[PDB]
Amino acid sequence: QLLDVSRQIKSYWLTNSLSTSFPTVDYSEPDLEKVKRTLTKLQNHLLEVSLIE
Amino acid sequence: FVCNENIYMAPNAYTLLATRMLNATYCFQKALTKIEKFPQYNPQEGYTYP
Repeated sequence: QLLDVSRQIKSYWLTNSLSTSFPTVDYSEPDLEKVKRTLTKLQNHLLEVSLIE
Repeated sequence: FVCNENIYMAPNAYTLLATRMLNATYCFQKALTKIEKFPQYNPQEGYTYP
């Protein structure tokens, strides 16, 4: 019975929503300007473009 | 005691009731000793019977 109680206590401690974070494994870089350029490049396929005005 | 051409001891109440109690006890101890070894306890799964 004591072991049941101690287990319950552990579970309770682990049930508490105190994590307040995420695992976050990041560090692969966006290189956005490349995505812009590939977007435009695709969107203007076979299209003669001109300058803004 | 004499009955149907038979002689008997007709014993003392204490020995009768005592022996009865002793039988009952023995049954209890045997049944409990058989059961006590069997059940399994895992603390997350509970009490299990195989």
